[PDB]
Amino acid sequence: ITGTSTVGVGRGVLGDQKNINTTYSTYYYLQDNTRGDGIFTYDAKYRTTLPGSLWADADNQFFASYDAPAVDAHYYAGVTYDYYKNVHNRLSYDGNNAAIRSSVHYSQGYNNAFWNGSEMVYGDGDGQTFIPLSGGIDVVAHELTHAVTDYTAGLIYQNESGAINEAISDIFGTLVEFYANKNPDWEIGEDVYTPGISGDSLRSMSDPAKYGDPDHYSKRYTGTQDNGGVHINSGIINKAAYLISQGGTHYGVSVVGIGRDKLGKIFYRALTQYLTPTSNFSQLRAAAVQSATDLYGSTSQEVASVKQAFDAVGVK
Ligand SMILES: O=C(O)CC(=O)N[C@@H](CS)Cc1ccccc1
Ligand SMILES: [Ca+2]
Ligand SMILES: [Ca+2]
Ligand SMILES: [Ca+2]
Ligand SMILES: [Ca+2]
Ligand SMILES: [Zn+2]
Repeated sequence: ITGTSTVGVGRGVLGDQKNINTTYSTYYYLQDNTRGDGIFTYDAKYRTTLPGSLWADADNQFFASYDAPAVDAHYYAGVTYDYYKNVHNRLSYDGNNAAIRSSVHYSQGYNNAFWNGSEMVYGDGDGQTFIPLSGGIDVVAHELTHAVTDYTAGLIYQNESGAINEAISDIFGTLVEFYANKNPDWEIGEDVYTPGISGDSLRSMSDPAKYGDPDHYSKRYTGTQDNGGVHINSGIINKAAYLISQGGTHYGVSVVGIGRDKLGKIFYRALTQYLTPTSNFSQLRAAAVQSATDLYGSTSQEVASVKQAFDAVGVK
């Protein structure tokens, strides 16, 4: 779309009012020219054919219920682009300002969201298990981070490396939730999961076990479903990351917390410089240790909390 950059206003999935970056050319489109090669949001119109139509609105006001999910996918991808740029000096997912695209209203009552190797896709949920998935900033950033991983370490989506891939996405979506200061926590998908039940979430980083996920390597899932438990075993790494940041005693192993920022800096560095497609949990530990050493010194407290955290979850 070639046209004039402007700013529209809308209401998100959660009923919150926000300004969004649009483009004007007869209609107002969901195309933000202010970030890299642009952020583009599409209408999949309850179908599965992608991407669908670039989103067009006649008056630059996005207050209809059908508008909600596009408003949030659009604004949240903006915030995520900004977090990567500002905090890690990464320009978009490929580091070269690749255009970011998302499709909303994908299929009918689709209870998921995913990065497909080329764009982000969000279901509207069935209204009970989930509300439209783009209404959660941790979900949006989890997605975008899979793009980041794809262009860097390239972690294969199965077994150990796949759980690492899932963990990285969970870690960075929570760091983005904190960055935006959007009621942050160490829970995943809380904003959009089971609209009728308060207080739950899909996964927990603080206590993976609360939902049945392992919090220790000895409790790892060895099976076959979920690509070998990519969404299951990610709980062992999530808990490790939560401890480095926040600290605590887990299974009798004490970890002093080094905080969020440092957590993000060590993870980012591990991801972009030391992890490979086939990296396992033990290699992630070596990666994290080496990053923290690069950054803070071998004898640092930082290096100390990273070894403790992994020893707490039985990795190493
Ligand atoms: O695929 C799954 O089992 C759920 C899942 O984690 N899906 C991911 C896509 S890998 C999207 C998501 C993330 C956070 C919260 C909700 C939805
Ligand atoms: Ca309108
Ligand atoms: Ca939250
Ligand atoms: Ca959260
Ligand atoms: Ca809920
Ligand atoms: Zn994922």
